[PDB]
Order: sequence, then structure tokens, then C-alpha cells
Amino acid sequence: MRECISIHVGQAGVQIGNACWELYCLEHGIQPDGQMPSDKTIGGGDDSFNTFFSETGAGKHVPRAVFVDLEPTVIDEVRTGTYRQLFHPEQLITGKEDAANNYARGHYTIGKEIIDLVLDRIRKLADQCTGLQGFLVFHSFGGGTGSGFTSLLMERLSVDYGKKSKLEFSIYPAPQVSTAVVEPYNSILTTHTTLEHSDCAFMVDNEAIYDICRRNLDIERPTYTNLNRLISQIVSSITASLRFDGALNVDLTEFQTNLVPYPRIHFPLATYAPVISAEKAYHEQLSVAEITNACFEPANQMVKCDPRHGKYMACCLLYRGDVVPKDVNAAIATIKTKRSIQFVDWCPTGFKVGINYQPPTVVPGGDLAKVQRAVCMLSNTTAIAEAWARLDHKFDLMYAKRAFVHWYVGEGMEEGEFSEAREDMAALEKDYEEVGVDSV
Amino acid sequence: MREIVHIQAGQCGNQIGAKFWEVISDEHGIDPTGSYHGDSDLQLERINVYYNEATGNKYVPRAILVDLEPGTMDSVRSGPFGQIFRPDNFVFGQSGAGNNWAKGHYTEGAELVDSVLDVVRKESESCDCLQGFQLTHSLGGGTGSGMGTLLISKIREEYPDRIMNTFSVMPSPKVSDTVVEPYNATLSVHQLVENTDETYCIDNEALYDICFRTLKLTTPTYGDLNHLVSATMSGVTTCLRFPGQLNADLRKLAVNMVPFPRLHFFMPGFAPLLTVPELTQQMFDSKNMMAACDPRHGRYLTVAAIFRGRMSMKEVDEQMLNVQNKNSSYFVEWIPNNVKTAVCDIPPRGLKMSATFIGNSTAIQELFKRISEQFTAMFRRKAFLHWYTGEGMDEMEFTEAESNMNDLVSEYQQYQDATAD
Amino acid sequence: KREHEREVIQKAIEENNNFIKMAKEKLAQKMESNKENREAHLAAMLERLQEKDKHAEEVRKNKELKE
Ligand SMILES: COc1cc2cc(c1Cl)N(C)C(=O)C[C@H](OC(=O)[C@@H](C)N(C)C(=O)CCSSC)[C@@]1(C)O[C@H]1[C@H](C)[C@@H]1C[C@@](O)(NC(=O)O1)[C@H](OC)/C=C/C=C(\C)C2
Ligand SMILES: Nc1nc2c(ncn2[C@@H]2O[C@H](COP(=O)(O)OP(=O)(O)OP(=O)(O)O)[C@@H](O)[C@H]2O)c(=O)[nH]1
Ligand SMILES: Nc1nc2c(ncn2[C@@H]2O[C@H](COP(=O)(O)OP(=O)(O)OP(=O)(O)O)[C@@H](O)[C@H]2O)c(=O)[nH]1
Ligand SMILES: [Ca+2]
Ligand SMILES: [Mg+2]
Ligand SMILES: [Mg+2]
Repeated sequence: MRECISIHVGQAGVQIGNACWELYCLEHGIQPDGQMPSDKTIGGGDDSFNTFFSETGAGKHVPRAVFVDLEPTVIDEVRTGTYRQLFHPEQLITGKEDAANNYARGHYTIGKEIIDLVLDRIRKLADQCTGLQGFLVFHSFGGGTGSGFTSLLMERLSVDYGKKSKLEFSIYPAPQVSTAVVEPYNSILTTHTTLEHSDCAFMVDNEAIYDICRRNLDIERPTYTNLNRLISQIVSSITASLRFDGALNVDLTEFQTNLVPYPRIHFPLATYAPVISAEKAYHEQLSVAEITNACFEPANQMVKCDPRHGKYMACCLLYRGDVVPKDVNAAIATIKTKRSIQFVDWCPTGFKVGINYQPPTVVPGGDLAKVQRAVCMLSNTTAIAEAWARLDHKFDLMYAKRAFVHWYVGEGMEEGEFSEAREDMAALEKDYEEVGVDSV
Repeated sequence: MREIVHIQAGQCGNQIGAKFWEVISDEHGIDPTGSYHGDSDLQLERINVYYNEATGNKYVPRAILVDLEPGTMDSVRSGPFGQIFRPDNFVFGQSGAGNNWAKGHYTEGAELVDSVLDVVRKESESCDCLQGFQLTHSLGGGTGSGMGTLLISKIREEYPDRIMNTFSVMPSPKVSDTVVEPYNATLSVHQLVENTDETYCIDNEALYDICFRTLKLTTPTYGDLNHLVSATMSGVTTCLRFPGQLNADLRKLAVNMVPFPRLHFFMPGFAPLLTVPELTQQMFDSKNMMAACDPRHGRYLTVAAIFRGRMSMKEVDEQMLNVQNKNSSYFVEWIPNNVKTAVCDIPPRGLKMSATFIGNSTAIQELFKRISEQFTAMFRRKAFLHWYTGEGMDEMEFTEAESNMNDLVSEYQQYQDATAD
Repeated sequence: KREHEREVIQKAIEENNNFIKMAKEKLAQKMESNKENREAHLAAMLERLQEKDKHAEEVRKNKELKE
């Protein structure tokens, strides 16, 4: 059992869902129609991949997922895409009118008209679970749906499912692919509203992913397709422990125990390696030491920040492929005596390691090379607060003049909600500052 | 889908309106019969935005043609793509305003307006999800200026939760010898500032200068001016008509362009009149603005730019970054990332590559100051004011309209002098 | 010890229910407050348009009362 229900909200969440679920299928040898020849237990089973896939009597493996967007054009592509047979039509939920890059419309005006339906469809999945573990919510900070509707959903989920764990994969905005000027507003409002209702959130800086595609894959102008295929690999690495089993396999919840010292401090920094082209990876084997050392190159992080100017509260290493503990321990020992790694005084400095012998997988016609081994580091650093700082600065510049605020007020919101949210972010920045100070 | 209901009022409105439909119908690849004969599916991806699909795959423009004189009505029906328009959507009076703002707004138009709303209502009720209305008209006349602003208030009553867009043509003594125009404009602006969400400032003073000084056309016809308008209107609607990401609907455009509700008057631009750096420098040049205003006399609150044709997205991104750095003082710093760029693979007709510009600049006040200067020159003498008061109007409504536009100018000035700290 | 063991698990249930409770109420409060504000904004908008109609009736009336 221990099923995980994925919820994909808005364009970003949906399209990333396509990349993730396409990648999951290839890893588990599941076909686009949902059949899985290697699975002999027809109609059901308690295997590891059943945490993400339910089974029908006809042998179809169906994603435990729901796609939600207040406009249809993005999900319509899923309904007619390569993996259309994969999803039951009720898993794909659409409205007729989007939130127009407005948190208010996504959370109140338009969102309230579909929230009940969504929760009903989620309940239908949850009732198929013999031991539901929690939810995985994919969404953007910038969009009106990803911002507004998500926060509404997270609140409702806390009511309908109590303290059932709820993880986030948040798409932190970047100017290279931004869609709206008010994305800073939507970002702060969602972070504030979702904070009490989220147990752990993995932020993905689009600019970080943008730079990695330009730098490491030599893509002159990365599209959402380029970004998502890279993102899906990080997501796959993080969920690999849930979808597979093994001796040296460590469950994601165990990492989460180390990654969250306090409830509000639940934003781990993700760093993935190796990201390399087929051209460069040819006749070039990246050892365990090389990819592990790459986890401490800030150019490989999912979020733009400098851990070297911050303090570690946790450091987790999620390996997959041809990796053994011996090579890991050696690589870690070398790194500790050569890198700017410093922990806060109130936590142990031991790196927590997990290994999934299942090697990495790549989607056909992709830019990523197929490597024998990969790694994703999940660290809890104070440096991630820089991401909050950059967003909060842009928020303050506009709100000082109350620019674009009328679009929110017109939809029923109050200026008190803006100030309330900003104060919470200010406290959050202060919290990350306090945890770094040495003990008395 | 997401349908837009088009409306064209008055002579000027129907002229540019007809041309607007001629150009995009060619881009989407449909003939005056309403049949599709294109080659790319991208032409029909979002065709429903401006067209109604009828029996036998017949695409009918979701347009409503209006005027207080039946003359222009035959012009459209006789002109090209005249057989494509819906016959019932033709709504015509027998009056003729004669450049009086009161007749169109209170008297003559107030009688014909209901029969227009019936057509608006019939069109709207068949929309899967109506996003709003776009109006083409002039502000110097009587019908387009008067009745055009009446319809807006009336439509906004029945459709208050929809976006109201307008392509307002500004008057200029270089094109029209009509003397009373600065009244109709001011009275129109008094309305547009209150009841529209976004207004493209098409300026005849600018259109004239372009044709004359740049294109080298002495004594330019309206056909010359409209070739600029049609190219402009085709550009600023590209994001609405083809599958895209940036400003794909009227609301998302307004959200990104309008930081304050009253400040929704954009100055469009077009280029050329090449390589990527050339296009980028031209579209930001004052010579290429369809509003007689120098952007270097103020600051950009927001900017939207579309590049059309096959080009390197890398080069476009680098140049758009380059301009913002070299001209950083002309972008308000208290709105980060206020410049957005779009790219459409399909170029316009004739051009291998082009670029359209939409800017919310505080330098727009130069346009409203020109009108205000011409207005007060007439109003101080009460010149021809009896033509207005005779229709039941008051001297106050002229005063209120004047001061309201004076506020708009000062408000554009306020946020121009504003700083981060 | 047995008594304490009961008080702990009872405290866990209490706090969990309180979080669900406060979350449910805090939400219902916001959706209600948002409904009032948005309606009041649309209500005000129409009222200003209603005043334009009334003004137009006064203009047309004023015309025929000058003949
Ligand atoms: C004192 O010196 C004069 C004298 C006259 C005209 C002007 C001047 Cl400066 N000029 C140049 C204006 O612009 C006056 C403007 O009227 C226009 O705009 C013209 C150009 N009109 C109405 C046209 O239709 C174009 C040619 S006729 S095409 C068959 C007055 C300044 O304010 C307008 C006024 C509002 C208008 C005049 C009158 O048209 N009827 C109206 O309803 O109002 C009425 O129609 C029944 C029009 C008659 C024109 C008159 C009063 C002669
Ligand atoms: N990484 C990634 N980011 C995306 C993708 N699609 C959109 N985004 C980002 O999402 C932000 C805007 O949110 P969207 O998801 O597009 O909007 P939405 O959730 O549909 O909400 P609406 O405003 O109602 O349309 C932008 O800053 C984009 O950069 C994607 O496919 N991949
Ligand atoms: N750019 C452009 N401007 C025009 C065109 N036709 C008229 N105008 C302008 O419109 C202004 C007058 O408004 P009109 O549209 O002619 O008036 P109308 O809508 O027909 O209503 P009436 O008052 O009854 O004539 C003048 O200042 C003209 O310069 C046109 O075809 N192109
Ligand atoms: Ca099975
Ligand atoms: Mg969307
Ligand atoms: Mg006319």
C-alpha cells in the first residue's frame, strides 16, 4: 500500500505532469495504453510501483493522479496525446475560463466554481487506497491557477484529510519565461496561504533550469519541453524511493525527518547530476565521486542561491544506478575536506544516503544523455531564503505604489491580505536567519 | 473557446474595421465566401476567437457594423469581404450626426442603440465563453465618438464582468479640417477613461507624419493611413488569434499592461515602415509610434512587443535585453520586468519579418495635452457650443470632461516622477 | 502512566481536530468576505452606470423643454 496521489494544477503542473508520468512509464516498462507485460499480478498488487499506479482488471496501470486547470487547452492535449489511454476521463478536469494570472480569480472567483468537483474526483482516488500516505501537488507560483487554486485546494485538503502529508513541487518564477508582471504578487500570496498546509515543498527556479539547459545541454533557447524533461528527472529521483524497492533504498519520509527541523522550515534545496549531452557523455564515464562533487556546484541547483554563504541543517544524497556505499563514503570524505560545507551547531553533520539500483532513464528524442548512475542531493540550507528575498524585493517595489493591486481588489480581495502575506514572508526570512545563529 | 465580439461604429470605425477583417481573413486563410483554403492548421487553432462556424464549414466574422447613416453600409457590403459579414448584423439609421457628439450619445444614437444591443445580445448568447468586446471608431466625429461611447456604457451594464477594448482614432487638423473635433474627443475621453479596460491610441497626427515624412507620400489618402492601422491592428491581435503564451486574451493583456485602471491608454508602434537588431531599435523609435508622442519624454509603465517571422529567438531575447539596459531610465524601476516579448512563426502579408509595439508610456500625455490645448481654445469662446446645448446638454458636462482629462494627464505625470525610494 | 498515555493521544486528536476546525472556519470566513467585496464592487459599478441613464433622461427631457 502506501499510495501517493499526484495533483497537477495549472499549465505548469499539467505539462510537468506529462513529463513525469511519461518518464514513470518508461522506468516501469508501462506502455502508452497502460499495459505492463512484466506485471504478472493482474488486476492488482502490492508492488512498489503500485504506490503511483492503480490496476484495472483489464491489465491497465492507471496513474493515481488528477489534472486540474481552469482552462481546457492544455489538458485537451493530454486528452488527445500519446498517453491519452493512460488516464480515465474523470482524472482530467477542466473549466472554461482561466484565472488570467490573478491569484484572486484562481482562489475565489473562478476557483470556487470547480473546487467541489475536484475534491470529489480526488476522493474517488483516495477511496481506492488501502493506506494513503499523502499528496504530491505540482503547480507554479506565477500563474493565477497555480497560485490561487492551489492554495484553495491545499486548505480544503487539510480539512478533508487532516494531517495527511502534502508535498509540493513549486515552479519559482523566472523572467526568461515569465508570463505576467504580477507573478511576484501571486508568489507571495500562495506561499503565505499554503505554508501552514504544506509539510514539504521542493522549489524549482525556472532560471536555474534555464541556465542548466543553456550551459550543460547547449540549448540556445530552452522551451518548456526542455525544462520539463529536466525537471521530471529530479522529480523521478525524489520519488524513486517510493516507486522502487531495494536493500539500500531509503524511503522519502526518512529523508523528510532530517530535512524539516521546524514546520515552517520545509524547503529543501535540490541539486541534480549529471546533466550532460550525448555528445559529451560519449567515451566519458562520470564516476560516483564526480557526480557527488557536482552536487556542491551551485550551477547544478534547482534554485539560484549560494549555500557556501549559508549554513546546512541537513544533507541527503539520493543515488540511483550503478552505485555502492564504498564509493559513496570515499567521495563524501574527499568533499568534506575541500568544500565550503558548514552545519549549524545544533545538528549533526552526517550525510544521509539512499541508493536505488534502478539506473536512470531518458525519454526518446531527449537532450539528456543516458548515464549509468545519477544523484540528487536534498539539502536544508539557510541559503534558500535568498529565493524568498528576491521575490519579496520585487513584491515591495510594486506594492509601494499599489501597482496592479486593483485587479485583485476588483475580484474581492483586500489590501490587508497583501500586507498580511508579506509580513509572513518577512517572518519566514527572519526564521531562516534565526536558525543559522549559533546557540547560546 | 474564447470569443471576442467585434463592433465598428461610424465611418472611420467601419473603414479600419473592414480592413482589419480583410487582413486577418487572409492570414487565417479564408475567402470572402467564408470558406477555408489554407495550408497550416495553426490558422484554425483559434479561429473561433473572431469567427462563427456555420453550416458547410462557413466562417462568419463575429462582427457588428453600426452607423447613423446607411451610406457606409453599402460600402462594406460592396467592398471586398462584404459577402462574408452577417446581413442581420448590419444596423443602420437614417440620420447622420454631422460631427455633433450630443446627437450620437444622447439623441440619435440613443434611439438606434437598442437595436444594436439586440445584435450584441444574440452574438454574445452563442459564445462558449465570451471574453469581451473590441470597438473600432474615431473620437473626432459624432456617431463613432458619441454613440460609440454610449454603446460601451450600455454593453458594460449587461456585461460588466467582461473586458472592454477600443481602437480609438484621435483627431488631427492635418487630416480633418473639421473644427469641432477637439470637443468630441475630450467628451469621448471623459467616457473612455471610465468605461474601458484598454485603449489603443491610434493618432491621425502620427499616421499622417509617417505617411508623409517616412513613406514619402504627400497628400496621403485615408487608404494610406489605414494601411498602417491594419498592420498595427493585425499585430496587436496576433497574440489573440494564434496559439501563444504571452497576452493570449484580453484580460491577461490588461493585467500585464494596466497597473492603474485609469491609465489604460496605450501608444502602439510598428516596424518596418532586415535583421533582428534593426527591428528592435526601430519599434522603440518615436518615428514608428502610431501616437504622436516621444517615449523619451516620459517613462514606460509597461510594454508588450510581438516579433513575427522566422528568426532566432536567442537574438530577439538578447536585443530586447539590450534596449532595456541602454534605455533603463525610460522604464519605471518600481515595476520589475515590465517588458514582455512574444514570437509568432507566421509573418504578415508581404513582410518576411516584422515587429509590433504596445507601450503604456507616461509620454501619452503629450497627446492628451494637444487635444486639451485645442479644446480650451474653442471652449473659451464657447465656439459652436450652442450646437451641443441645443441637444439638451449642459456647460458642466464640458467642464467635467475637461477637468477629468486634466486629471488623467497629471496622474500620468505623478507616476512618471515616482521613484523606488 | 496509563492515565498519561491517554492524555497524550487525546491531546493529539484534540490538536488535529482544532487545526481542521480553524482551517474550515478561516476558509469559510474568507470566501464569505470575498463574496461581499466583489459584489459590492460590481454593485457600485452598476450604480454609476444607472446614474448615466438617469442623466441621459434628464438631457433628453431638457431638450424638449426648450422648444
Ligand atoms: C462660423 O464659421 C463656420 C461656419 C460653418 C462651419 C464651420 C465654421 Cl468654422 N466649420 C468648419 C465647422 O467645423 C463647424 C462645425 O460643423 C462641422 O463640423 C462641419 C464641417 N460639418 C457639420 C460637416 O458635416 C462637414 C461638411 S457637410 S457633408 C454633407 C460645428 C463647428 O461644430 C459643428 C456642429 C456640432 C455641427 C454643425 C451642424 O452640422 N449640425 C450639427 O449637428 O452640428 C450643421 O449641419 C446641419 C453644419 C453646418 C456648418 C456651419 C455652421 C457653417
Ligand atoms: N517549468 C515550467 N514552467 C512553466 C510551464 N508552463 C508555465 N510555466 C510557468 O508558470 C508561470 C505562470 O503560471 P501558469 O501555469 O502558466 O498559469 P496557470 O497555472 O495556468 O494559471 P492561469 O493564469 O489561470 O492561466 C510562468 O512564470 C511560467 O514560467 C512549464 O511547462 N514548465
Ligand atoms: N485614420 C482614419 N481616420 C478617419 C477615417 N475616416 C474618418 N477619419 C477621421 O474621423 C474624424 C471624424 O469622425 P468620423 O468617423 O468621420 O465621423 P462619423 O463616425 O462618420 O460620424 P459623423 O459625425 O456622423 O460624421 C476625422 O477627424 C477624420 O480624420 C479613415 O478612414 N481613416
Ligand atoms: Ca500487479
Ligand atoms: Mg493557464
Ligand atoms: Mg459619418
